[PDB]
Amino acid sequence: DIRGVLDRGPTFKPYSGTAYNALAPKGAPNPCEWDEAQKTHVFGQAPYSGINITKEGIQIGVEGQTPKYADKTFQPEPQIGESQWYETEINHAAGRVLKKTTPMKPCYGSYAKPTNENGGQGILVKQQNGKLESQVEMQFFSTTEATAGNGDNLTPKVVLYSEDVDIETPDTHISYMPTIKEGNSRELMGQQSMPNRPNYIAFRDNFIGLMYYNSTGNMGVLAGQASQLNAVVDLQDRNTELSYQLLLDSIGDRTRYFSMWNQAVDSYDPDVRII
Amino acid sequence: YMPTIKEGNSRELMGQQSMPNRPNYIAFRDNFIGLMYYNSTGNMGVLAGQ
Amino acid sequence: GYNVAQCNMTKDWFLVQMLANYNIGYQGFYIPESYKDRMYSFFRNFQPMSRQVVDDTKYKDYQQVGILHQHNNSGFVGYLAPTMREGQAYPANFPYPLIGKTAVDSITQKKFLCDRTLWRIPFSSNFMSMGALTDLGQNLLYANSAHALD
Amino acid sequence: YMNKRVVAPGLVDCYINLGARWSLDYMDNVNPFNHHRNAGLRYRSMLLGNGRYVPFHIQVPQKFFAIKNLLLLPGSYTYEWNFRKDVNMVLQSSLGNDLRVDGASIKFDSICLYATFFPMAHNTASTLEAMLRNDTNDQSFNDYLSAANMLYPIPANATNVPISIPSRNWAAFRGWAFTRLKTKETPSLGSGYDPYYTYSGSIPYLDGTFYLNHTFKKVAITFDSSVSWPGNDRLLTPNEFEIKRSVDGEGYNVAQCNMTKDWFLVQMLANYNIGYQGFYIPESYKDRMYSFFRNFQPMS
Amino acid sequence: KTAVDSITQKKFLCDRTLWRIPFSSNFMSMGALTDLGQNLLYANSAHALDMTFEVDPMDEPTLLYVLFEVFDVVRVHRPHRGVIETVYLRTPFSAGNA
Amino acid sequence: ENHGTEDELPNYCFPLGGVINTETLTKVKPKTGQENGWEKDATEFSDKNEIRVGNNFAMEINLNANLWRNFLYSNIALYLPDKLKYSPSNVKISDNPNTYDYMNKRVVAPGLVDCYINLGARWSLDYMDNVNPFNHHRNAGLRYRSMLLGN
Amino acid sequence: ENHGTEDELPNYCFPLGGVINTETLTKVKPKTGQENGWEKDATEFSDKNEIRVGNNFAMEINLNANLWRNFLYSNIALYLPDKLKYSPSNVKISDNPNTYDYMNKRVVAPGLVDCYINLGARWSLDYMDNVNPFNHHRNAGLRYRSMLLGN
Ligand SMILES: [Ca+2]
Repeated sequence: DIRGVLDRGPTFKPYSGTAYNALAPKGAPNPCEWDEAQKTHVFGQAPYSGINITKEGIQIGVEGQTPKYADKTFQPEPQIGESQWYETEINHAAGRVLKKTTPMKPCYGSYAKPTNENGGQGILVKQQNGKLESQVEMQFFSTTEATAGNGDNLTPKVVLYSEDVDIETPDTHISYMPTIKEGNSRELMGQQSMPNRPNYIAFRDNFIGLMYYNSTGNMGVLAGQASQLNAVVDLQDRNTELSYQLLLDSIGDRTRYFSMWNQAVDSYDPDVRII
Repeated sequence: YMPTIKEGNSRELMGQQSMPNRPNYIAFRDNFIGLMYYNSTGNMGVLAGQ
Repeated sequence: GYNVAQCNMTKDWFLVQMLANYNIGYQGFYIPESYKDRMYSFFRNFQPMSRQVVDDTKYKDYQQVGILHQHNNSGFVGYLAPTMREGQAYPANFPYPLIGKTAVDSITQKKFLCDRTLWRIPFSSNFMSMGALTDLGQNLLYANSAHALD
Repeated sequence: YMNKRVVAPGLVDCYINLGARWSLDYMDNVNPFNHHRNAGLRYRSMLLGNGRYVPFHIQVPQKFFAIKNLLLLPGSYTYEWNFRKDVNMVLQSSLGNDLRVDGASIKFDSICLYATFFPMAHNTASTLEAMLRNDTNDQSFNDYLSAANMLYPIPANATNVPISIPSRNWAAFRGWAFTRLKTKETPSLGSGYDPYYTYSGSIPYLDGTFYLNHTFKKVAITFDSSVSWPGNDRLLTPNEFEIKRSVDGEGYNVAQCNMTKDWFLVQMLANYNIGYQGFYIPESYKDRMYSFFRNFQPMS
Repeated sequence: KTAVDSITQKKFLCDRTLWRIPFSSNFMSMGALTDLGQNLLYANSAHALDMTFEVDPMDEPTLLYVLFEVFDVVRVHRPHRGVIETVYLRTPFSAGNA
Repeated sequence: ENHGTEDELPNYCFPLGGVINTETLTKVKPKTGQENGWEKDATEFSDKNEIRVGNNFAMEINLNANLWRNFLYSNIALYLPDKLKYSPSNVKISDNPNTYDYMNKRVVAPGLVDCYINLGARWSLDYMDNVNPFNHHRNAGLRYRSMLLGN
Repeated sequence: ENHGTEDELPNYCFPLGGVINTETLTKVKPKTGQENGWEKDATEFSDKNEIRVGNNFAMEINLNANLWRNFLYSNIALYLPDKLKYSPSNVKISDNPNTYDYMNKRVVAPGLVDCYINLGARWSLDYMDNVNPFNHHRNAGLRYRSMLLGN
């Protein structure tokens, strides 16, 4: 009987494909925003329907007569939108986006640790006064043409929240880098991602190699207690292993598997080798 | 998804969606279990000489 | 460490079942022959299962995310319903990665599964099936006296 | 290196060898047991669980033949054994990445031993002991494989390999059995540990998976510089066995394969004593998994 | 109706298995101890051996793995309490100086 | 046998970039002092920012139904008694009813056999009872014999 | 036994006519005896021809993921214990927790089970251990018996 601690390594990938927004097309970029020349451009989206915007925020509900506004930590949720399919009029949409600090990656296989029970993600920082707090900003947009007129209204139409999250790809790699120029730039949006190859790891069949065999350097000993006369003699040109193998083969059916001895048989697929 | 709560016909609707019903089989059991009484003093079977 | 077969079962019960259904075990273990192992037997219907899961305490960033805020496949499928698609795109938040260079400390859970069979316990002196009757069924101590069962 | 490289899908697309039961060339000499569809391998990997950090608890059987089934008798004895810790040996991969570099590890906490007895009646046990002690009732044991094993190097692009055996008695022989192995794959035993060895496929020389037997050409045997065993003018080509022919001008191939008749005949005989009364598919029981006829594949 | 002129290629695969060669006068498995061994015992002689292998070429170092099927047995004797003696024997290729 | 198809979900597609019908817009900042004020900021944010509103484009498809349809069709259809086909229109055809051409250029309407034939019932079609089921195209033995000779 | 899916290649559905987005153009020929320069030639060519510049437009999908997702939702999720489902909105359902209607018109969030659960680990869900795995719609024997009486 053996008990112990095993660390399979940082390259243990037992599944085909990846497990993060697998449905997403293999080219669609995340809502991002980058720098050019010397200004800033934004690529974004806004699925949520609102009611009325203000410099204070975006209305979500009504408590009595006081308007209610979204919590900047986790609203609006990215997976909430209008259900009706036939398009209609909307005037107070909102969305989320990542600031230029965090590097850009495709939507394929994109992860970010949640940082509050509500479910939002956002890099906490240590506030100047001893505490921890988030840092989000709000941006407002109105129609272009609607800027060729007195500020008679200029009412903002679309609201974005900007964020920064520690994105990382745990299982996929870039399959196309258009240009070696590092940093955030307009080129990088052409990149595409591919999942890593599957890769298993385990104990061998019947635990081959776990215990020493056929080596006078470390031969095992079974003996009478007082006599201390070795009862086992081993030679080094006898491969004990191909042995258990074929013997098991015969005196039974290897096709089946058993757990107690980890009894399983290495075997390929009959339709891979021959096409 | 029934966008509204009223009835008749109203733009409101024309936006619904449909969904198939779950499958459901019904037939006799294996070896007709329960088709003949057993171990029931109310309905003991009889095989005897006339 | 009384667990065996890499399941959550003690050795003794495994031995008892193997004996009571195959007279096998006093001389090792192996795979019983097919014709001695019918459909409702023990061995054919024994499946051990095990997994790893995130550790609530030892990991210091554990955050219980309810169902109402798991936004994997954010903008490409409905919300808490099989209905039409919605939502925008945005990196996800679930589930934690158990692999790769940034794995999170985990714990293990094991169990087994067994069906189409009832647990059997033979009334022998040493549990070995040795005939349509038993030795213990004939000894006077249990055959010429009275007893209560608990 | 094996995960970031890339290969154009034009090599093998839906317009390759159409309608032909055939296998690609470069794939023949690459072991197919290194894959992600080895049902045994995926079973064994899943059985530990999908995580990365695992406490494990196993029981390892004893396999030495000389003490496999020996019936011990009362008294005290000492039992001492060893175990490896080299992560690259005990662990099996699916690609061939040397796990030492990648940084896998294993550690042992405690070892325990178990044993089972029989509640046999005491007087009967004593009688059985005494009877078993008389020297006319010793214990005999024979290994299953029971052969001598030799390895000979073969350099790159070689075509000929001669081997020699100095003069010796040959009482009670049984015969030959050969196969081939791909260097970088085979390990190098004989010491506590080795380096200079990176890979992880499926040690073939040590488990069964064998996969290049599709490329030998001819084997010749001589005794004392004059005898062409088995001689006495039996085979189609008396001097030696020629397994597969490249160019045939006389029709010596069978089963539409490129294998000479004689080799088929010899293999059938030595497997099932079948062939002096025609041919026919051997029954299941006399043809186990590792048999010959189970693993015969002709392609064209 | 516009096919090109073609040639054919044939081959075979036999993974998982070992070519073998029995030692008899008829290649038939007629028992554990084949006749030719007994006949050599009759002769009471000694001889040398040569073998030659010709293989397909490969662009990689390789090994040739050869098994000589032989006899090998162990007999175990237990005279007293808490003692055990054993005798090995492997033929033809023996291993002991006594 | 016909249990229908398991298609209780949609398989919408999407556009290559995830968004195509985007719309331009411009930065808006709250005017200082007076409340509800607004004005334009063009110092840092570029004049033109592309943004989508609402959901994104997508095209629906039903997979399992298509797979089944295709199959049933193929097989059972293109093998019903001839009394159920009809010649093509304004295309050259053969006249001998036993050649390759005649068996190839004939056409047969899928409506005869589709994914709604005697649903939930284990059954075989009457027209096929008196037609050889070995002259099909899955005689694994026939396929093997054809392959072994070559392609 | 969730191995994941093989989706290393994309699957693109193309427009029906090959291309759709296209501009018009006009014939041009070199102007002789000038080392450069060009002139219109509508003598024998239409002055307005169709041409598309760049790669054609086509939408993407992911197949194996969707198939596996449909299978998981269809054959597992619906059978979860009633305690985890929730009532629908604005639809009448019966009160008896046993009738066919009440089971049919309930609804269960697909997010509970999808292709991102227990990846790589052969495992059975705790909520399903104590649910009978025999009252099920893929049970071969029961299906056979139901068919055998017709449909
Ligand atoms: Ca134009």
